[PDB]
Amino acid sequence: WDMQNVITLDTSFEDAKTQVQLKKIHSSVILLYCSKDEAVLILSEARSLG
Amino acid sequence: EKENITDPPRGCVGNTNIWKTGPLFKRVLMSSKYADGVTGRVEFNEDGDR
Ligand SMILES: *[C@@H]1O[C@H](CO)[C@@H](O)[C@H](O)[C@H]1NC(C)=O
Ligand SMILES: *[C@@H]1O[C@H](CO)[C@@H](O)[C@H](O)[C@H]1NC(C)=O
Repeated sequence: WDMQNVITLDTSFEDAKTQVQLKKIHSSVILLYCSKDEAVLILSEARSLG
Repeated sequence: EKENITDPPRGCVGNTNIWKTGPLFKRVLMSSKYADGVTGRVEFNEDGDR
């Protein structure tokens, strides 16, 4: 399995280092493990960042 | 000192909407660095310990 390294979110998004962690993402399948509203926030930031 | 202060409402009477800035105030508690103290220099680590 071509597993990219684990992106870890420690707290709510600073949009300074977490944005870099989103820029480190270049794979195909994104495996997300959070709550529902945090998933809404992460998907909104991913749509905002393309 | 930070902006957009939210308060946990009266959740015991008809309120099931969660307090969304829980992890935000938790991140405020994480970056709480100190040097004064009678017991010593108290400061939270990455797991919130001395
Ligand atoms: C608080 O609300 C304001 C707009 O009223 C906006 O900046 C943001 O959605 C919230 N938090 C911050 C970062 O100030
Ligand atoms: C703990 O040790 C440090 C270094 O000696 C000292 O600065 C601090 O005052 C101590 N805390 C206590 C128990 O007062």
